[PDB]
Amino acid sequence: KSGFSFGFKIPGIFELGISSQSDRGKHYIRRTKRFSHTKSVFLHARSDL
Amino acid sequence: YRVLFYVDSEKLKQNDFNSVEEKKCKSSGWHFVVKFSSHGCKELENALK
Ligand SMILES: *[C@@H]1O[C@H](CO)[C@@H](O[C@@H]2O[C@H](CO)[C@@H](O[C@@H]3O[C@H](CO)[C@@H](O)[C@H](O)[C@@H]3O)[C@H](O)[C@H]2NC(C)=O)[C@H](O)[C@H]1NC(C)=O
Repeated sequence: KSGFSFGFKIPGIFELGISSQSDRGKHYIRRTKRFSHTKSVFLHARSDL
Repeated sequence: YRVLFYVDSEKLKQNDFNSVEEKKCKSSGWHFVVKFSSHGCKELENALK
C-alpha cells in the first residue's frame, strides 16, 4: 500500500491540496497430495500324494 | 513324521512431517511537508507430509 499527499498555499488568497491512496493485496495457495498403496503376492500350494 | 516350518514376518512403517510458516509485516508513515503512507505484508506457509 502506498499513499502521497502534498499541500502548499500562499496568499498574495490561494489554496492547493493533494490526496492519493493506493492499495494492493495478493494471496496465493497451492496443495498437492498423493497416496499410493500396493500389495501383490501368490500362494503356490503343490501336493504330491 | 517330519515337519518343516518357516515364518519370516517383517513390518516397516515410516512417517515424515514437516511444516514451515513465515510471516512478515512492515508499515511506514511520514507526515510533515506532505503526508506519506506505506504498508507491506508477506506470508509464507509450506508443509510436507
Ligand atoms: C494443508 O493442510 C491442511 C491441514 O492438514 C489440510 O486441510 C485438511 O483439508 C481436508 C479437506 O476436506 C479436511 O477434511 C479431511 O478430509 C480427509 C480426506 O481428504 C478426510 O479423510 C478427513 O477425515 C477430513 O474430513 C481436513 O480436516 C483438513 N485438515 C485439518 C487438520 O483440518 C489441507 O488439505 C492441506 N492442503 C492441501 C492442498 O491438501
